[PDB]
Amino acid sequence: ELITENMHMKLYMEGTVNNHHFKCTSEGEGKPYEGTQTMRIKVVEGGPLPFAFDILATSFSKTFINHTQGIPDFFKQSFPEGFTWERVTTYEDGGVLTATQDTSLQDGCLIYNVKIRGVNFPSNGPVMQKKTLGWEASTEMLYPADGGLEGRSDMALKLVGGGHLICNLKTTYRSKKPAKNLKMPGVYYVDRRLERIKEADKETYVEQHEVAVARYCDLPSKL
Repeated sequence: ELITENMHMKLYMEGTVNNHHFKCTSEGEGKPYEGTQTMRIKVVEGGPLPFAFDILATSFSKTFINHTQGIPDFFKQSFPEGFTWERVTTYEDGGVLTATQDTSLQDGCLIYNVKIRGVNFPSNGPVMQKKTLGWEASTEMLYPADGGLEGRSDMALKLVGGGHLICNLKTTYRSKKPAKNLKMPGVYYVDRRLERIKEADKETYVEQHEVAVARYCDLPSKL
């Protein structure tokens, strides 16, 4: 009941990447049970950013994942209190983007607050040279650990000229609701696409869409 068929989102983000300070705000809507969502994002301080906006894409929403097969949904269960996430994204060319997030709910609106710290992005690498072209589809594996959920994913960033730069995501999701009141899932997987829909003014405005579906392994087992 707290999480309905159609929901809105509002976000505030601040941080630094290679010592460059910035702030973003965003507004969006989606369908939490269908796993679809759109964010319209503005860089409101420190624009235009000296790095590829793509490295911020995963920091803009776990309530909008279609949890199929009765998978207990840690995120939707966490309301009204909400949940937090803390992530480290490690790029294979050295860049490290750490992000911490709070998810709350007010007036049927999801409210996100994000803090970003990015360090060691190579100055001649595609992030700092802005030679990136968005993300391939990815799979996250989630599993219970110490009363929260851990997630892990490798993602591939498309590059001008056709190659890819890969990064690995390690995430800790923690509920603000007490353990008493939560049914934990076992190991499961979330497949997703994160797509750039529009950009304006050298990525000071960005529209991004995600579709995400959770599943167990659907393959036959001999055990």
